[PDB]
Amino acid sequence: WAYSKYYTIGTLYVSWSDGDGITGVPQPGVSSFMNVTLDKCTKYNI
Amino acid sequence: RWINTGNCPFSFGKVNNFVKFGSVCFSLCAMPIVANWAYSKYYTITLYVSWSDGDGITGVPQPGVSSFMNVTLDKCTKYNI
Repeated sequence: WAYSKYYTIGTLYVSWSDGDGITGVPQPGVSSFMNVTLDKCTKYNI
Repeated sequence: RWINTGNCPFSFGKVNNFVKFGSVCFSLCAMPIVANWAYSKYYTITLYVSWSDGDGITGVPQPGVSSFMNVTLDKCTKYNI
């Protein structure tokens, strides 16, 4: 409230293993996307 | 011949020395309690808190609109200004 009071209305707990096979994706059966732009300075996740 | 700070980012008691938080709540960080036999055996018998940093609540050593100024000049003070 008003950056003046805080109330922990609950808690979410996460457990995680390191490794792969789970990744974030910006959107939800084969073949990778590869949107690549040349010449423009570009943030990448290659 | 019979309150360790543990992992908390502050020590109990000392919290009365004008430390500030954004919020804090208590339940029964790890603030273990121990009883000791002649410093020779130790048995725990635990406090927990949650906090958010910031300001709005302050620990004070002793206790509605005004403010005082306990000031002491020309001598080596421990100030908290």
